[PDB]
Amino acid sequence: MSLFVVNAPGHEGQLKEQLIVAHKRRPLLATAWVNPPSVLITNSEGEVLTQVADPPGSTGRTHQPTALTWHPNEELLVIGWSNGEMSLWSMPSVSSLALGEDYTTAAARSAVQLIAAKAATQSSAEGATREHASGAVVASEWSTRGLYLVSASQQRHVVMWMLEKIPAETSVTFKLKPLWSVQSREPVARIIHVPSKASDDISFLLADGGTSVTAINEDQQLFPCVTQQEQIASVLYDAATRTLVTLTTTSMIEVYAVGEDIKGTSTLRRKLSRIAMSMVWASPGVVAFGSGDDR
Amino acid sequence: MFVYLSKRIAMPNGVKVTSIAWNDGQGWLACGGEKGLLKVLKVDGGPQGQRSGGLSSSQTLEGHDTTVDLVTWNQQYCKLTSSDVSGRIIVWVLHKGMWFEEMVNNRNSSRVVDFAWNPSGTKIC
Repeated sequence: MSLFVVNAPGHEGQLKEQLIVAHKRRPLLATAWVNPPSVLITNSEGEVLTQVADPPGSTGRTHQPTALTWHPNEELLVIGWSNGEMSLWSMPSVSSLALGEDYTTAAARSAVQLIAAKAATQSSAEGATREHASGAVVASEWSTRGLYLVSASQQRHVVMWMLEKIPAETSVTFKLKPLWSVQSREPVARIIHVPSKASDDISFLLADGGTSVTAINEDQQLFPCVTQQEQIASVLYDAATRTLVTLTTTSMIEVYAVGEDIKGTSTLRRKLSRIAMSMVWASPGVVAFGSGDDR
Repeated sequence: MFVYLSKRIAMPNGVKVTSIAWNDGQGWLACGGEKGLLKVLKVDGGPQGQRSGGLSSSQTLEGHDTTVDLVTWNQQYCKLTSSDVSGRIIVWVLHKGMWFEEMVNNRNSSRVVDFAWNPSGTKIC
């Protein structure tokens, strides 16, 4: 028998549904709030570490954090606001202190993590509103190795961002530099990545909520990967088997095998017999979903 | 003899390239561009680095107020040299893996059009 201890750290703002991001390996968690808009960064157990307000340089207007993403390896967060700006939240690394291995307890590690996150920095990427054309940053997504970033605005623009990890006197800082300016049909709902080898390549998929699932690679061209007769609801991707699943709003699912040029071939087509439909990977090769029903 | 494209690297801001020079001894490629863009990337010339796509280092240097016009290399001592439209010449020497300036000069007379090393890498014209 088990019980869930509950921590409910209140915030002055209003929580967002899909704006909660969790690091895969490091025990970190961040989520957005609006009116007053900010971001709350907390550890896995629920204790609040830090809160970050409006991006620097704001002229008295509080900006809503519209997208959040965690770096897959670094303890680094990227936040796309609603006024076109883009910010990077980075705390000094604990291992940079080169102290002893006496951190055998969770409380001491939490304390040193908190004191490291207290002196964290929110850096602004230059000209982000220029690349997003003064549009709210709808979505963002890091690469598998965390070297490339993809950002999608509400003005139907997709921008590629390069991450530069430069060393300094006391810590390691990060700079995000824009590279491309790609036009999309609609603002992109979800950005997914495809790895070259199952376990540094450019292979991303953009779903804008319409009838387009546009692939993108190093060719700097938004060539579609798979387009179906209906508006897409969501895409679910398996990186190891390179298996794509496209689900539509009319309870239709299709299974594609992604090739090297990001092209899918249908092999499993199925139909399912207000809450939007959700679909996640239950197991490798096994997909679980529910349509807001009891089953 | 065959040729085929096998990679592409975009400059930040989309700054147009005006000069490029690739080292032989270690592999430090160098690129330049307008608004004083100067970059030094490291590529592994071995076949293992070609299969694995080895780009270990990427450092954006600075010290030029305008377009980096000429980039040259010295392979006996791995010493880089760059120029500017404004009429300045900067030499760069590797300290512990990164790149730093060693000398900056400005003749304020004309625009440098070339410079090169001998096979021994002992004299620059």
